[PDB]
Amino acid sequence: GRLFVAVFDYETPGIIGFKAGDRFLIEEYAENGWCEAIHMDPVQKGLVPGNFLRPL
Repeated sequence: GRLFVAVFDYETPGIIGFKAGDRFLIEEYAENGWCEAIHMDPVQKGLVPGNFLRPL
């Protein structure tokens, strides 16, 4: 699916933590709640809040 980047920190949240500028591959994006994402920047897959992210 598509490439996203975090525009807000969600360190201290499976659900996964991240920092603004982290990148995600997301197959089913959802602007509300949480979606499945591969996180980069090893490589971890989990749930991330969609509204913390923007398309790249």
